Amino acid sequence: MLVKGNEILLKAHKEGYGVGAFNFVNFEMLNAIFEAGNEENSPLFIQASEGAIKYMGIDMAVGMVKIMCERYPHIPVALHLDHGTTFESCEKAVKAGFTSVMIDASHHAFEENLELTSKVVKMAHNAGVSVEAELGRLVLVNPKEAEQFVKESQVDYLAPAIGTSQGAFKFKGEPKLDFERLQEVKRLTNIPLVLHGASAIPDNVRKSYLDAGGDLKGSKGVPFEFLQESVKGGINKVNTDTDLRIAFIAEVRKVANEDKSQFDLRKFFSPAQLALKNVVKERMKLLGSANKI
Amino acid sequence: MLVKGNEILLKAHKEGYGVGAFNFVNFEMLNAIFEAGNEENSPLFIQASEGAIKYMGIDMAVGMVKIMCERYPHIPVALHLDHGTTFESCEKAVKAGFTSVMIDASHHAFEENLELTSKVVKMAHNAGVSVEAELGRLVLVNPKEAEQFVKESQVDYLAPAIGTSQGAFKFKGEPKLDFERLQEVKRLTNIPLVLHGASAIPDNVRKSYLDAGGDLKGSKGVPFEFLQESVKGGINKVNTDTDLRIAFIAEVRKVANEDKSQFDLRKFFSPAQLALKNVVKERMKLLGSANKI
Ligand SMILES: O=C(COP(=O)(O)O)[C@@H](O)[C@H](O)[C@H](O)COP(=O)(O)O
Ligand SMILES: O=C(COP(=O)(O)O)[C@@H](O)[C@H](O)[C@H](O)COP(=O)(O)O
Ligand code: NA
Ligand code: NA
Ligand SMILES: [Zn+2]
Ligand SMILES: [Zn+2]
Ligand SMILES: [Zn+2]
Ligand SMILES: [Zn+2]
Repeated sequence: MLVKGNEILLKAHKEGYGVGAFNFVNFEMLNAIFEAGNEENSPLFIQASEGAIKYMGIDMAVGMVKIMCERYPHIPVALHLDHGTTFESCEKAVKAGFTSVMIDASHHAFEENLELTSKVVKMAHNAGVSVEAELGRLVLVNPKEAEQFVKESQVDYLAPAIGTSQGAFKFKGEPKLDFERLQEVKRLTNIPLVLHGASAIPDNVRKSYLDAGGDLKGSKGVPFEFLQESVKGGINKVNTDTDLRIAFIAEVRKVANEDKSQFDLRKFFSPAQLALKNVVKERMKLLGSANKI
Repeated sequence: MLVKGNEILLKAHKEGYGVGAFNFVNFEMLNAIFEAGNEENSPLFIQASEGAIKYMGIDMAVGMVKIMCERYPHIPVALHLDHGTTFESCEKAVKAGFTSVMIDASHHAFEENLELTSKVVKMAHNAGVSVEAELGRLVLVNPKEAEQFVKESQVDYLAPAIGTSQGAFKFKGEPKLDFERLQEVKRLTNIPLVLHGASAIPDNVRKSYLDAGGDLKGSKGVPFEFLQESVKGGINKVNTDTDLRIAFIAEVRKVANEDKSQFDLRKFFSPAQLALKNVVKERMKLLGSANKI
């Protein structure tokens, strides 16, 4: 069922596994994510960015997820506002029915980040909603700051900057993350931690995309082994979007290329859903949330 | 708000205009249709085929429409099962919350078509749901059969075969419809009538599809002038799907062609929604449902 984000992530925290947090922008993405969770017996974090909310309308974002939760009532599901940029945005999400909200104030100095995060936490906790915040920038997280930040804000989960970035072009050269910083943050905070920019761009997905005429010039994601290492270090929420988009659009491009007469939307989007679903299923197995319901 | 189909079509029948009945398979199609109705101040028939229902799930088909109706509460909307093939399918749609259902038994002889239609009508009317049926095959409709069929079945609206067919390839030669049969059916039945296979393939939609590399070899739709003549002859519900698909997919193909690095779904589907919306807006103006709220 639809539950507070902490319900899912406190379990992952105590049992030492990662829960993928999968972005969606429409029905096809959401359906494929849910079918993956059903097939792998995995809890689900479903997340929508501010741009996704603008595209769908917040009423449709929440409404579609509630329909899907009722279709699969045995699956723990949290609905999460990804990268909220203002208090008002987080408050709108709480009022619409999100069960987790993130406030990204990491571009501010410690004191202002803490102040704004604490304001969001007070509002969200009063409504029974869990909160994510972010600390560090690509300087990276100061683990002693993270300790005090969590103690004072009462935030439920923290995204500490350890070297990732969003999108398909994460590393100019070889992938590298600061796992020692991660472990120190985990030791001092003892809460669930969040990894942003965690797409892997797997080889099969990249190939599917390029074969269909797409270009991913110099793309590089987080290797599978780094994702496993981050879970071993205490990451419990693993934000994943780019991998889903590439796998989905590769199949759309393929249909467009191979039948110029095809205009049935379902003939484009059924194979796209399948490819997205498979990415999610594999990721749930990799992160350790499979068979955890 | 969401209303019985007959509420919308009795008005169209009395006032002599046509209401487009627009198919959808996902959120993007549905959103564009509703924005068109909002912008043209037009009532909406929103329809889902059995295949569309399988693709979305009936819970999502109804649920998304209910969200959209709440977003635009001033627009009269009927939610219609298009081309139900069995009593049980129509019954499932009634139970899920559809406000209009169609049973297509036109491939049976008169007596069996009438029997099955009557069974659907009894079930749907008991639940406050309107019913569409079909008579004739591309032998065309016998107006005297239509008279008896409507009287005995109590069906709310009838689709009489006058020469259309579904899809992009409607006429091997010149477009021809039997407007005399139409007028006789209307005179004898005095109920709202339905035109199936009513896409026009407008020149600008065809051009966009071809400019993006698509193939529509041999395609031919119902001319705008024939749609207007049909309305003058008593057509009140105008089933439209192909035009929407072509306009939408033309823009998807265009985005794929012009940026091989693009994999944000919203960048494909925002222009696709706009093109679909514009087809619907123009069609609402052509059929006379604009400014009828
Ligand atoms: O960390 C993220 C995903 O990382 P990724 O790019 O998949 O490695 C998400 O939380 C992003 O913030 C989200 O994908 C941004 O979405 P939009 O703002 O483009 O909708
Ligand atoms: O008459 C119709 C549309 O006509 P069109 O092809 O747009 O001229 C609809 O009622 C069709 O029955 C519907 O488009 C079929 O949809 P699917 O069965 O392919 O979903
Ligand atoms: Na987030
Ligand atoms: Na119909
Ligand atoms: Zn950030
Ligand atoms: Zn971030
Ligand atoms: Zn038919
Ligand atoms: Zn038909």
